Amino acid sequence: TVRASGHSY
Amino acid sequence: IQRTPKIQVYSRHPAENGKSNFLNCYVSGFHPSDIEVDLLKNGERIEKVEHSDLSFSKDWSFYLLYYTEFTPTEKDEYACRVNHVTLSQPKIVKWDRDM
Amino acid sequence: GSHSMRYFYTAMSRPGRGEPRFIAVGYVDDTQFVRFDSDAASPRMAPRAPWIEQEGPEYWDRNTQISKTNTQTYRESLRNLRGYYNQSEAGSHIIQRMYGCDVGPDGRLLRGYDQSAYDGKDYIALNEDLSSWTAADTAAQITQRKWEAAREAEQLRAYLEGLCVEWLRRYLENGKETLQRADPPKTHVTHHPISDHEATLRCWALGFYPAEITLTWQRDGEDQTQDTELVETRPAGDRTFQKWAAVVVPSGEEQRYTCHVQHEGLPKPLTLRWEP
Repeated sequence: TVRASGHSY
Repeated sequence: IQRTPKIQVYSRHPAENGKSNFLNCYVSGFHPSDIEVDLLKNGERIEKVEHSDLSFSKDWSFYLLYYTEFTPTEKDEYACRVNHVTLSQPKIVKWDRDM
Repeated sequence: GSHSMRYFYTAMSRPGRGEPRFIAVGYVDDTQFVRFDSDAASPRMAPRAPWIEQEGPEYWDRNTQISKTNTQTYRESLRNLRGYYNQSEAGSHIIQRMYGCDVGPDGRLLRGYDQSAYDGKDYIALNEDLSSWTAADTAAQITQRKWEAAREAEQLRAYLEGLCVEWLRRYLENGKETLQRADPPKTHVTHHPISDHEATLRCWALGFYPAEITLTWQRDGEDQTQDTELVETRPAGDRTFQKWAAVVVPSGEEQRYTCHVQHEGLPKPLTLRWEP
């Protein structure tokens, strides 16, 4: 399952 | 900085005239990801050709598999035509039926 | 043996041709099992392997929502990186990311990965300690300071030691009849004369899974590394892979050459010669 949406670059 | 596609043309199973099979054109090692790939039967583009979802290798270069069902014959000549920003003109690679 | 799960994200701008496209694919070992494409008529995380189909609605809705959020986050990230490199609004650029975990035969975490690239060059990578960063240049240092300030490494580590390992073990059990089955290569050697002086010996391997394989030619028991034309391993379309190695030999010396094949599907490594 995908990782939770992270911080923008 | 850009990388030109590697191209391999081959059949899923060993080719036998009159027997259904799959013709593969595998393009890899390229960057960026926009690429145009057609399969040719005696020079003309084959209509309903599928391809894999876009993914990439450890060095970040991209790869895709284009394929279609086909029945090889002694007559019919097959090939793959690839266009990419690194190429002045489309590259055509013929299906080599033994090597 | 050991196993891996990886997710590959590609985010691509295309100025004048709409908003940047975001694609995600997931793999276990060499088996793709999900995909997402923000260009799809109805974007959602979708199955690409039969053993994932049994997952329920909560799974598909969570994976779809995160990917849709990712579509927006990667669009903003592409705008950010264009600024970091003083780049024009007219060019097309790519962020790529790959992350995931390796586990050993007992399902224990071997290591985790999270690496990003920008236009095909290393940009920023989480270190093997899952706690610190390696930025490739002063642009990626800006990302690193943002991510340290947000405690990103701690969130990545929780996922890499938590969900990634747990779900990988779950996939390997649900797909055991394929994911945990190694198919050995079918092998043979061919002989194509070039002249009266030399011929090509080509050593073939077909129908194997996974893709990892070792094909080598020896002459009088010595590896012909510099002299072997190795082709890139290629997919057959039925989950299996194909490969060949070729060497040019003097006519009449064919029996001094042996092809050696190592693959985890094989009871024992194979030694092959040309049988006329």
